[PDB]
Amino acid sequence: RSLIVTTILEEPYVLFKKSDKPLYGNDRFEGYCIDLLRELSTILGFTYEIRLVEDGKYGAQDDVNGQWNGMVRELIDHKADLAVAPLAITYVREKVIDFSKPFMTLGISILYRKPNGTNPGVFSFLNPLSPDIWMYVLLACLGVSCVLFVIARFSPYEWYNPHPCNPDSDVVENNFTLLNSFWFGVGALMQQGSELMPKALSTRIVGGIWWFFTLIIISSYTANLAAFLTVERMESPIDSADDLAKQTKIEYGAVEDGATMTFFKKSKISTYDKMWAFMSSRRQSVLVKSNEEGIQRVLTSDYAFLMESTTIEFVTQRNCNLTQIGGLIDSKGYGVGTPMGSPYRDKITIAILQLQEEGKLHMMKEKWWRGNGCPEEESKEASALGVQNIGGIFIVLAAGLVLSVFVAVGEFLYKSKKNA
Amino acid sequence: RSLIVTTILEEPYVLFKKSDKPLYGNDRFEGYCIDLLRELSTILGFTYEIRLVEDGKYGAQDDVNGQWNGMVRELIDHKADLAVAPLAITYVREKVIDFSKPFMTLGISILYRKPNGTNPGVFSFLNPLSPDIWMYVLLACLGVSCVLFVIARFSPYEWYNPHPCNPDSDVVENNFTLLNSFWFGVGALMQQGSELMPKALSTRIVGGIWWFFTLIIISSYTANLAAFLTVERMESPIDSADDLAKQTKIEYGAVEDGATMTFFKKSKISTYDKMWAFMSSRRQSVLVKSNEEGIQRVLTSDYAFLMESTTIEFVTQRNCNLTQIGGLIDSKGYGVGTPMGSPYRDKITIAILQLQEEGKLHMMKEKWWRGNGCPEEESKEASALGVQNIGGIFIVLAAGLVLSVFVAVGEFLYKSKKNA
Amino acid sequence: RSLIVTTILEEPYVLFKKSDKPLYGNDRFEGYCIDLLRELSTILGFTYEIRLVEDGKYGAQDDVNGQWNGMVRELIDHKADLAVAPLAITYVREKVIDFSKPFMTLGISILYRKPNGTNPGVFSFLNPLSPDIWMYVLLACLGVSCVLFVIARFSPYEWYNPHPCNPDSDVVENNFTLLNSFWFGVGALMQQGSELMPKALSTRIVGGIWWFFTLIIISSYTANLAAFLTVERMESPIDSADDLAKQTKIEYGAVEDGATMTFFKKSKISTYDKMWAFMSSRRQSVLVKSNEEGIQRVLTSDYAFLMESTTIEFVTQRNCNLTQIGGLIDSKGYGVGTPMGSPYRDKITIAILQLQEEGKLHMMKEKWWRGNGCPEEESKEASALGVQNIGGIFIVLAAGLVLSVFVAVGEFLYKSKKNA
Amino acid sequence: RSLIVTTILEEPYVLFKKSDKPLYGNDRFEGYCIDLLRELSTILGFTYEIRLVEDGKYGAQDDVNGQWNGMVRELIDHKADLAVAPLAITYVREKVIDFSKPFMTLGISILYRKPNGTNPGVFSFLNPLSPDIWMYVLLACLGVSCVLFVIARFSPYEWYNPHPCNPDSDVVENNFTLLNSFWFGVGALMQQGSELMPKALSTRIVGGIWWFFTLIIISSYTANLAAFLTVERMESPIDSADDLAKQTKIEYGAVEDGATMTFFKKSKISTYDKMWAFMSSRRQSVLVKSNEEGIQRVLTSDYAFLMESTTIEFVTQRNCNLTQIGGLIDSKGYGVGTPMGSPYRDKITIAILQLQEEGKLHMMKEKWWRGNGCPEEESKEASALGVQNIGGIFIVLAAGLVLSVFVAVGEFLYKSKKNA
Ligand SMILES: CCCCCCCC/C=C/CCCCCCCC(=O)O[C@@H](COC(=O)CCCCCCCCCCCCCCC)COP(=O)([O-])OCC[N+](C)(C)C
Ligand SMILES: CCCCCCCC/C=C/CCCCCCCC(=O)O[C@@H](COC(=O)CCCCCCCCCCCCCCC)COP(=O)([O-])OCC[N+](C)(C)C
Ligand SMILES: CCCCCCCC/C=C/CCCCCCCC(=O)O[C@@H](COC(=O)CCCCCCCCCCCCCCC)COP(=O)([O-])OCC[N+](C)(C)C
Ligand SMILES: CCCCCCCC/C=C\CCCCCCCC(=O)O[C@@H](COC(=O)CCCCCCCCCCCCCCC)COP(=O)([O-])OCC[N+](C)(C)C
Ligand SMILES: CCCCCCCC/C=C\CCCCCCCC(=O)O[C@@H](COC(=O)CCCCCCCCCCCCCCC)COP(=O)([O-])OCC[N+](C)(C)C
Ligand SMILES: O=C1N=c2cc([N+](=O)[O-])c([N+](=O)[O-])cc2=NC1=O
Ligand SMILES: O=C1N=c2cc([N+](=O)[O-])c([N+](=O)[O-])cc2=NC1=O
Ligand SMILES: O=S1(=O)NCN(C2CC2)c2ccc(F)cc21
Ligand SMILES: O=S1(=O)NCN(C2CC2)c2ccc(F)cc21
Ligand SMILES: O=S1(=O)NCN(C2CC2)c2ccc(F)cc21
Ligand SMILES: O=S1(=O)NCN(C2CC2)c2ccc(F)cc21
Ligand SMILES: [Cl-]
Ligand code: NA
Ligand code: NA
Ligand code: NA
Ligand code: NA
Ligand code: NA
Ligand code: NA
Ligand code: NA
Repeated sequence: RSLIVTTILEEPYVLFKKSDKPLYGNDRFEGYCIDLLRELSTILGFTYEIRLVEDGKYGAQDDVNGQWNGMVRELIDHKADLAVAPLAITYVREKVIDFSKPFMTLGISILYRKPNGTNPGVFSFLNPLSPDIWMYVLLACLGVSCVLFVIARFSPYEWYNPHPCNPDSDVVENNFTLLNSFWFGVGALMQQGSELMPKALSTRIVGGIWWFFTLIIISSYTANLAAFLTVERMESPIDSADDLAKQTKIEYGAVEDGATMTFFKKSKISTYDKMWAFMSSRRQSVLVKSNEEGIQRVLTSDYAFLMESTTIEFVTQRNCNLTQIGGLIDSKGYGVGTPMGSPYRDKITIAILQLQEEGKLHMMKEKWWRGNGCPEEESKEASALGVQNIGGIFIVLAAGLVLSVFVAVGEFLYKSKKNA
Repeated sequence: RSLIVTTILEEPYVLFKKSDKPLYGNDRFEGYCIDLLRELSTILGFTYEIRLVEDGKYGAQDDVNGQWNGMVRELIDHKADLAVAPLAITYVREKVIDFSKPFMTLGISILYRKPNGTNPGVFSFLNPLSPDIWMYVLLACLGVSCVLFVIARFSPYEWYNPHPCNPDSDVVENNFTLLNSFWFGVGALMQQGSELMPKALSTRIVGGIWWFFTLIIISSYTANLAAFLTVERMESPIDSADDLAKQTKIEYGAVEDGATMTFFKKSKISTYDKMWAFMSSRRQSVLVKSNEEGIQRVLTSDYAFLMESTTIEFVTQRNCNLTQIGGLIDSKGYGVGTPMGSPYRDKITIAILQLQEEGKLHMMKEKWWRGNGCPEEESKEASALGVQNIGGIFIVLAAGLVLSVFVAVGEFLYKSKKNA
Repeated sequence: RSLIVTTILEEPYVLFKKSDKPLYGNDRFEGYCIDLLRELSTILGFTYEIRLVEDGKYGAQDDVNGQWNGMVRELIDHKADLAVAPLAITYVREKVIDFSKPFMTLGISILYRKPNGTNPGVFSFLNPLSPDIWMYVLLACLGVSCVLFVIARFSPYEWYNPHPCNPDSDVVENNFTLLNSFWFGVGALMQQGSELMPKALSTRIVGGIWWFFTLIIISSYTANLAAFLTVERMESPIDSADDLAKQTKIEYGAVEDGATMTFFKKSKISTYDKMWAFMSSRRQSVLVKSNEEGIQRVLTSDYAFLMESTTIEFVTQRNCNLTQIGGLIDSKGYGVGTPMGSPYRDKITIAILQLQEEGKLHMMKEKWWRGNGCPEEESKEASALGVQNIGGIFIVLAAGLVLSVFVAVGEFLYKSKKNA
Repeated sequence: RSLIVTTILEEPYVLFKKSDKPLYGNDRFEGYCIDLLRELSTILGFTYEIRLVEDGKYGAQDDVNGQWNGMVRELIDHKADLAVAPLAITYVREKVIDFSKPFMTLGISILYRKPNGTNPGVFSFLNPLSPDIWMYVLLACLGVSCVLFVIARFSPYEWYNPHPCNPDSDVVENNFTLLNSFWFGVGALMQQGSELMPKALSTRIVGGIWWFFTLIIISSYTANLAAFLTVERMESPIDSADDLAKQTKIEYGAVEDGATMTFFKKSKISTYDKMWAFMSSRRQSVLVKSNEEGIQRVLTSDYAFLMESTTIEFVTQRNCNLTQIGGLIDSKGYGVGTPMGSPYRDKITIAILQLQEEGKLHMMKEKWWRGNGCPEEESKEASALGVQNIGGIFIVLAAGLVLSVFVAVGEFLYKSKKNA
């Protein structure tokens, strides 16, 4: 006779086909556990009739009397022959029904939003000093160079002889004009000295204190840039639950009374009870009621959702903003459910192991869990200083070579007006 | 018998549950002393049946009537059978009731605000070299340039032809005068070369060694400042009670008529009687009325709040800018009270010693005192240095320009005196 | 009945105790499978009574006689009652014996030597700026000095009196030639000033902007190198199997006639058949005879050793220069064997699922696979930089001096051609 | 009658007095528990006779029949009245004897050798580059400057006119002698350019490649010095057992079957079972048999001994090379032992609490646990670069100013021989 396969609606598992023809005859279904059910029926002979569970439930000790609702009800009443579905092999179900041997391995892992292209700025060289320090240095270049001008006109020792070769006199000039006083201050600031040095002691205390001011500015730029660039290099993203146990800034998640939330209750691993101390205290904010609303709260907030790995690897392949941070915490499996007795327990256990040696259970997971190929990495590595973080010293370079053409035209016109 | 348990309302010892439907009846509230009273009752038979004390006190002997208040009046009149609460084992209570053997150990310790590092000074650029090094560099410039003035006069090759711009002969002049030798030493130190370069070989060895000296000093300033900025290490001004006995800048704090104030009043230790000489003099300048009023004055005023040490370990893990400085000053203990003739003294004394070696007094304390955790050991991208960090190079700049005006006037008078 | 348990000698599964007096009798040895066989026996009645297999094999079907070897011959002849050992659930064994439901989960993964950072290259000084930046600076020197040659000829104030050493007039000469403008740009870039300083205002804006450009580039080189040297971050050349399918420089490894070599022989995946195209061609060039011989060739030769994933997690925590690259390739499992007609299949299937949810399969694995820990995340005081780190500045120095001889000969010929 | 005080030999507890007079009459004893026994007898009236335990044992379940050897034998047989001794209040003893209430609080803490004055060298500035790099730079200053000399004599474009003021000829000189070629190479190396720049393209490629070599040397000195100085600042010493659980380099200790070794057996704190995994595996090396041999193994090896806090605070005050790293792990206490019944249980419990309010139990611990005042700190803080780590640039400074006097004498003599 044709077997009765009691299954449930899940994705990429048993689904509905997108079509319109109303008379189906168990051809309305599609998914991983329908492609698995064809290949079990192929090598074991049987015909089958896919009849969904009416309760829409997997299986649960009802704990007032224990009527075992769901797909384990259809098996324990012998109303069903198979339960080809994601029917997880757990302890309380193995006593009342006979599973097959696993066709799927999962655990508990963490969803998180994928870290993206950090933009520290095109003008991000300007960060190691405060925005008033860059102003107070520029107001000290305009301040010292005016004090250089006043002192070098007033001190009698700067008024040297511009032609000492001929030992005569009557021509006495400073090299410190107003234009050459800013060029000392700009020149001494940029660590590359100008063509003109102070000659009097009163101007050698201006120049000698503008040189010490300049050392502390350039050294505290280089040492605070070293402090910025080595902290963001020392900063590594979270890649574990041992990481999540420490940062209370990144928020945890689970499902209301699921297999994940049950695991963190009965836990003596001592990382995960601290992860349960987060949940019992901060409940009704960190404890969402479904798998789909847990994805949305990662996608809105800074939320780290604790899902099973078979539906983390499904959502991550369909949403390149999402990632899986770490490894398997638990270790569970999916098995074809059978009632107790059931000569098809061993026949499917042989049949699953035959499809694993041939490699079909990997080709059926790649057929349903790939979806789209992601935009690859966009070179997500870093730490070499490039155009995206030091590339705004090229705008300032280009804006200084355009302004100098505006003055070179302006000097050519003022010289031409001088000829008239 | 349910054995009525008198109990006061304290945190994190006896806290209301406050989650749902407000009707339980002796399941209304939770905490450390209620988890303790469970595993006493689990080993020793009975049920909880807490009967929270009407008068909100622990117990004290008013001398006007010689009567007891709080809980230890409810013990002696046998209208309570236990006192499972933070009831401290004091001498005057031990003569009246009998205590069990302690379930917590504590003393007197000090709250102080956690060190911050937002005011490092205004000469905090001067830190990466010790003040012995900043003086030895200043004595090296005076040392080298006095060697340069001696060598360059004595060396025959520093005396040259001071006009090759017209080939005439019989002219012998040196460039290294006294002012021109200190300007080489200052100029070579500030990484910006002066207009004077040595010529013979001997001043090129004084010149070349002073250049290698200078690279090692500037690179050690830049690389120790780059260590000071990425690794922030804050230091508190006090780390004990004798260090806090000396600081009159930091004012103290304790509850008026508490177990802490009675310790310093009755003390004979030279530190703890000097510490009473402060807070008896000031007296409502440094004496708050409760524990919560004193915690706020650590947060608002400066402060030094002398309180019990289990209440500090509670508050230090909720607030992350409150820290415990020093160790325990007194040594006291919380014991479960019981009436004078009571079998439950010894039976709980055995029971408290049973949960300890099994480890349950520690695991309850890990449950009810731990909190957020304060995980701020990962530094932010250090700081944009402002006028709070470099800061005092704008002070020494203006101090060097005011000094330059006073030399320019002095060179203006020394020339007009030469005209006379 | 003691129920004779056949068992093979493996690590860290079945290890001799070796501490004292050599006479116990089925208490001689310890491990993971013996801790497992305890808590199976603790729940299910019986005592251990291990009866270690004489023929040191697991079981294989020689086709010449169709007989079984190892343990799974000792199961089918009912001369053993359990097989508590790493007996892998294979298809041909499942048709012959019945397995329990898995107590470990594993697959195929890759050993590779942990990345080292002792050969960063010889041009590893060039890393703190990206190769786009090293080209844009070279195009900036060509860009600025071609602007300097245009502006300084056009600016009327760069043309001056080129001998104030004798006051004679009617002489108009510029210092910014073509060779003298690239020497300003190279000189100002290398932080060491050339003998040419601009004079007008327009070349002082080209000069002053190129000085501020240069401070930001040299300070960003020094501060990103100071991040690269204190935070060592090593990268492996391979992190998967398809990245290792491409690298012909890295040769593979697997046991001859193992469960891993049979996977790649029978595969149809485009990567895992390309990976078989390598190691079937080479064949005793990349095929070791055991697991221990293959681990040594990762340590001595380069290597890529494809083996099981629980043996990697054992070896990766003993050696701290062996690492696991990539994830699991196959998916298999270790199941407790039992004979074909056996009640102990289902009773241990319930029992393995009982220790899992209580957490005992994880806590046994934490006991027997963990080791030293490899705690080398704290860096040593970084490195004295040698000819392995800076290194290639002695190459570009000698390449710049050999190029200088070829220009000096070319200037010697261009002068002797001018004599003709 | 006179009570019988059964005590044991311990330090600073019950000892022998250093004298010679043989007829004592319980005046041969001295220590903390003898000064405590005087003050208990003072306020409770009784006279006492100190009679040591003959077994020399504290107390132990003999576990073949349980004869309770030691000081608990003298109490349970009523052969003793008091047990004024460090008789620790533990669970199994409280059932068979009656302790008093504690006169002493301890726990479990860690001995370690105190970190001392680190000598990184007086010449410790020389560390950021390898000792062959400092040689290869000094051989490249002697190598380039000889290539400068050969090219500047051979290139026809360096032979300029040393007096271009007069437009005549016949005097043509280089400024690149052999002496001025080393002064370029030394001058360009020290980031402070000399008075002489190259004039030909063949010498501007030598100078232009010696300037790029120099930038990478000074930047990789400053960035590797920043890497040295920020790693030893990021390196903090161990101050916990959470620290000791990670470093497998620092070796643990305990006593053979003591109260400390028993605590790490029965431990679920999950830091300390890893600390027991160190002990069971590495036994007979990390597990010494007495408290005195554990002190010696800290004092010889890098060993971290787990002792009680009352004898860590005794040894640390007598040996300034030893320290206590962390806090109390366990929490125990010392009580006066009494048999069951015993009207002196409550009388001493009142008497101990009276001596605690007056503060005598702190004055009796300071009398016996101080010993010597330690040499204070010798300023054990750090991280400001001082004379002990950069002070060898002052020897090289002083050795260059002495060598230059030797050349200044040598130039004065060669000039004097030139006059002849
Ligand atoms: C890259 C640079 C390295 C190499 C170059 C080194 C250059 C050599 C010169 C170095 C001079 C440095 C002064 C040494 C003072 C040491 C004492 C001290 O630490 O504290 C005192 C500093 O009080 C002051 O006066 C600081 C003044 C700084 C500049 C003074 C000379 C100006 C430079 C002249 C230019 C020509 C000099 C050349 C020769 C004449 C007291 O201040 P404080 O407030 O108590 O600070 C601590 C408290 N706080 C932080 C919490 C606020
Ligand atoms: C403080 C300094 C910053 C500011 C100053 C910057 C100065 C501006 C000049 C910058 C020139 C730098 C060249 C950059 C090349 C980029 C490509 C690359 O990264 O790899 C290539 C480098 O191969 C080479 O050839 C490197 C040669 C370096 C010096 C070349 C010019 C000489 C200096 C001219 C002096 C006058 C110049 C002035 C204008 C003429 C290939 O090598 P690789 O082996 O594949 O390396 C990776 C592999 N490995 C590490 C694992 C081994
Ligand atoms: C930013 C700077 C880079 C660029 C500048 C490069 C500078 C030039 C190259 C310099 C090479 C230096 C050689 C040292 C090699 C190490 C050997 C050694 O340690 O022996 C001795 C050190 O010996 C010295 O102290 C040497 C002092 C430096 C020489 C100064 C010359 C300046 C001019 C040069 C002009 C060029 C000459 C051309 C002339 C025409 C002993 O020291 P120690 O045993 O280690 O001390 C014990 C403590 N410790 C072990 C704990 C650490
Ligand atoms: C004549 C020139 C020789 C001088 C040499 C100098 C060498 C060493 C000199 C000083 C070092 C010794 C300092 C010891 C500590 C004293 C504390 C102190 O004064 O700090 C005070 C200021 O700090 C200063 O003002 C420092 C003086 C700077 C002017 C010197 C310029 C000389 C430049 C030489 C050029 C070379 C010329 C070359 C020659 C050819 C701090 O005061 P405050 O209370 O914290 O203020 C807070 C203000 N607030 C409220 C706004 C926040
Ligand atoms: C694979 C790499 C190629 C090399 C081949 C490998 C092997 C070599 C094989 C053969 C040797 C080839 C060398 C050329 C011929 C030798 C003689 C000579 O130079 O001729 C003449 C032209 O002089 C010049 O070429 C330079 C002067 C003009 C400037 C040109 C742009 C400068 C950029 C270049 C550097 C960019 C770096 C900086 C960029 C920021 C010499 O005349 P001059 O006296 O020098 O100039 C006259 C001005 N003066 C009269 C006022 C004084
Ligand atoms: O056996 C089960 N299988 C499940 C399978 C899935 N699944 O996603 O395939 C889910 N779930 O949707 O979270 C819950 C399950 N609960 C179960 O009890
Ligand atoms: O009750 C005890 N008291 C002890 C006191 C001490 N003590 O040092 O005073 C020691 N000990 O010497 O390690 C061991 C002890 N063991 C005990 O069981
Ligand atoms: O629930 S099971 O059928 N038996 C228990 N386990 C594990 C021991 C890890 C596993 C591990 C992976 C599976 F696919 C199934 C199971
Ligand atoms: O009030 S007690 O029961 N007896 C006196 N003492 C101390 C001697 C320190 C201590 C010390 C710690 C406690 F927990 C209890 C007490
Ligand atoms: O050999 S099995 O018992 N059945 C087949 N499989 C897999 C489907 C992957 C797995 C996967 C993990 C196991 F632990 C066991 C098995
Ligand atoms: O062995 S006891 O008499 N009772 C148990 N405890 C502690 C709860 C920490 C303590 C703590 C400190 C003591 F001094 C005595 C004891
Ligand atoms: Cl008691
Ligand atoms: Na079953
Ligand atoms: Na310069
Ligand atoms: Na750094
Ligand atoms: Na009493
Ligand atoms: Na079978
Ligand atoms: Na730096
Ligand atoms: Na007792």
